[PDB]
Amino acid sequence: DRVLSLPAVSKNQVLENVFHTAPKAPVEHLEKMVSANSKVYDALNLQSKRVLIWQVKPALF
Amino acid sequence: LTTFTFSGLQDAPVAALSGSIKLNVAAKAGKAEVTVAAGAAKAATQVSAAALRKLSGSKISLAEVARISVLHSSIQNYLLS
Repeated sequence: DRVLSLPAVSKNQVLENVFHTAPKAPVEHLEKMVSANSKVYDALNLQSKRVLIWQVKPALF
Repeated sequence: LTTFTFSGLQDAPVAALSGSIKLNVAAKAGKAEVTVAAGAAKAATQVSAAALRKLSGSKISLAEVARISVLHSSIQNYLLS
């Protein structure tokens, strides 16, 4: 019964109770907010190719 | 607008109200000495009292150039706001 003096918590259980969640990378915030502020740039700049300012306040020719 | 307008060089603006563009006129007995400047440019032309009455002869008649409609752009503008 040598096995009953070893720690009963396996190395698997340590590795799954210590690294429980896959941690958030810091570049995920950058790439997500950049891919959404590209849409903020596209709609709302006055130099984008697809501005909303002519679909919203049309013109007066 | 109507086909006949009765405005011009009688109780006209004799001065500008901003700081961005300078207007001064000399309303004489017949004509006006209008000289204007807006930043880097100068403009000094001569208008008569009957020169502004000819101005409303053909109307400008502005109109919205919309992507779909003026109605649709107003609803889209409210959705954007």
